[PDB]
Amino acid sequence: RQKTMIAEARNRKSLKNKAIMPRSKLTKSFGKMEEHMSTLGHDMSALQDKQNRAARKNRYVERGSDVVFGDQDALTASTENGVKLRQTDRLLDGVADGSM
Amino acid sequence: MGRYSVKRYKTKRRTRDLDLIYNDLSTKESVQKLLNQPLDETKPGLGQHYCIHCAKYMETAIALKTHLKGKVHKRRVKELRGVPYTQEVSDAAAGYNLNKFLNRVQEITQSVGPEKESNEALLKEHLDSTL
Amino acid sequence: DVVTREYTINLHKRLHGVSFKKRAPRAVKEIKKFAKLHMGTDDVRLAPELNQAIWKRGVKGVEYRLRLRISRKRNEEEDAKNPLFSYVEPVLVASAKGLQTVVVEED
Amino acid sequence: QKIAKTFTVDVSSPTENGVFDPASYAKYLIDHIKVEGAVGNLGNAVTVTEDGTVVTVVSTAKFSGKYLKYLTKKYLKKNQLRDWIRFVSTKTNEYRLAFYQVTPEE
Amino acid sequence: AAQKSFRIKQKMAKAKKQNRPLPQWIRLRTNNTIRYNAKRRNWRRTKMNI
Amino acid sequence: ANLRTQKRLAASVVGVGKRKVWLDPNETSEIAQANSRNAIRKLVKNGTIVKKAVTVHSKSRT
RNA sequence: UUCAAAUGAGAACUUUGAAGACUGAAGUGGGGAAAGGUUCCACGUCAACAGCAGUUGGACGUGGGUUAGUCGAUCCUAAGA
RNA sequence: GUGAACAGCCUCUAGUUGAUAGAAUAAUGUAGAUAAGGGAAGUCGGCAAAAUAGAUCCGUAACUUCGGGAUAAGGAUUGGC
Ligand SMILES: [Mg+2]
Ligand SMILES: [Mg+2]
Ligand SMILES: [Mg+2]
Ligand SMILES: [Mg+2]
Ligand SMILES: [Mg+2]
Ligand SMILES: [Mg+2]
Ligand SMILES: [Mg+2]
Ligand SMILES: [Mg+2]
Ligand SMILES: [Mg+2]
Ligand SMILES: [Mg+2]
Ligand SMILES: [Zn+2]
Repeated sequence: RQKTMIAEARNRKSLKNKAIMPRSKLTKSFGKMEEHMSTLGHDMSALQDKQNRAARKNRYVERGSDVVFGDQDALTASTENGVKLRQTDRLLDGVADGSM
Repeated sequence: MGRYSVKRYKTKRRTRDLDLIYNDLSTKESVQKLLNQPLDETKPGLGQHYCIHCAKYMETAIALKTHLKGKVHKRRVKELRGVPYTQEVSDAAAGYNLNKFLNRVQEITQSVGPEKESNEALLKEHLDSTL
Repeated sequence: DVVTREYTINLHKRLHGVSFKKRAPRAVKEIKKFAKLHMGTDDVRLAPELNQAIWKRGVKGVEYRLRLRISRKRNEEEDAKNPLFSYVEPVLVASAKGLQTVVVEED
Repeated sequence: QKIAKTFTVDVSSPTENGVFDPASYAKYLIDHIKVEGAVGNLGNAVTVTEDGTVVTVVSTAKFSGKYLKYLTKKYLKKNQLRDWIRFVSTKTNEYRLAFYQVTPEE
Repeated sequence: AAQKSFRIKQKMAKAKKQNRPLPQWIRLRTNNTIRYNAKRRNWRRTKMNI
Repeated sequence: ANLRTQKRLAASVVGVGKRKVWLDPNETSEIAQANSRNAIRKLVKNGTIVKKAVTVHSKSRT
């Protein structure tokens, strides 16, 4: 187990070329947390309670915007040169219709 | 194989061997003969100032003194302490002439050893006095 | 057929005599060829952690033997030309010596 | 000179979640705090106590919060909690153990 | 140069305003024989020579 | 997608080089929406963009 | 130089992440003088050009951007005109 | 950092990873090395390579415009603790 941990640490670490990312800035997943705690042999009841509370707090409720524009797109003609509403188009301002 | 080892240990650039130097140091007469050499023009320092252990001539007495005050000479002296590794050592290591090798080692321990040590001490004090 | 096995690959005899700037890329290509030989799949995908294991000691410092976990799985996309593909993962062990081909039970 | 300095550590969140042992942590600190270059030399110098939520270290001989954090991180690595639990400071000489940011699985 | 004279900057401004392709409505005119801008200039093709 | 501008803006806002800026590879659309330094600051605050630590040059052997 | 994902009809060459390397402060870094004149930046975008490729570009199309009593010119004189 | 040192070599900050690619390893080349014994017998010609090289100590001729020649020549040493 000690030799295996040495090999895993060697494959993980690359300290000569760059630094390791900070854990205080990174975030990880509850599935990995649960499986690591299960490997360590702890009790996951409290952690599962916290995760269930977080999942029940994180709910998605539809609104009028989701009902009306959920699958729609555009609603405005895209310009040929990618210009704004009041931006002059040197090439195309003198031709009103798209056929011409 | 490499250039350094080739140009140092080429056959034509060979040096005197440890067993021969040990045999030279063993007897007082040989030490006296190597200390009192005829003046040879083909040797540095007219054949004088000759370190027997390193088998090396020096051009000057100060050169000999600086050589004695050096780690190379100390390394040679440390090498010349024990058995000089003749063919009998390898033969007995293989399992051949074991009694002959044991008798040789016993003779070295009893007779050759202390006399060679005393000759080395006399040579050391003579070099210290003359230098 | 979905399957998963563990192998030891001898990269030493596959990289014997290779120019130093090509050793790790040739190790990548040889591992792909190894997976194609053992699974019959033209589509072989290497894990980035496996790429790290290959490149750990620079461009010319590939290990003599590597312990690999090869999984033949199903290609779910319709636009893909092949129904199956191989996915190669590193098996970080104490040593890659004295190990035989084994089958991993998928749960 | 030798003014007593007190450092407090709050292990309440990992202890309540049940992946931490305050008594084991206090015993590790007792065994591994060095004085004048040697372990087990805490004679009337460093006192470590715990009550299930707070671990208190009162020292009069060359102890710092950086050293306490170093020893706590060594203990966390030994118990394989280095990737999940970190040592944070709330105010001067008062610290806590906090879990890293975890998103719910959903 | 960054520190330039007003005469140089004015000539640069005129060149910038001249740098354009044809308007599309020119091509639609009756008996139009102009099909491209034959005097177009780019900064890496023909130097203005002050 | 093309996040070259967002990487440059993140480097300028954080105050380090482009070599020290980490963009979350999962929030690609969220980064592509950020066309302003204010939006880049929001991304840095919520953790989509992270500043890496410096590569160590230890002096222990010295 | 390599791996994965994204984009895309199409990826050896685009983007992000993961790796291996290099310039090694007399730099492949950060600014300027002469010169160039918009090449700067954003959006759109691939017919021609980038002696392979290209979804990329100092390319093509449409625009945005250079704020001074104290920084310069402007003033002084030099060899000279 | 090593080192007398803006030398060479390695690293931090910053910046690049650009130059058509893939597969094999015949001859002949371009660039770089090694070689038993002999040691210029080669060639118009020691062309080219090899040998020497830092620092410390001993010591250093003819000649001379007395300032030099001179690092002349010729010898010994170098690590770690
Ligand atoms: Mg070969
Ligand atoms: Mg170099
Ligand atoms: Mg380097
Ligand atoms: Mg082309
Ligand atoms: Mg640009
Ligand atoms: Mg343009
Ligand atoms: Mg030879
Ligand atoms: Mg001849
Ligand atoms: Mg001849
Ligand atoms: Mg001379
Ligand atoms: Zn000697």
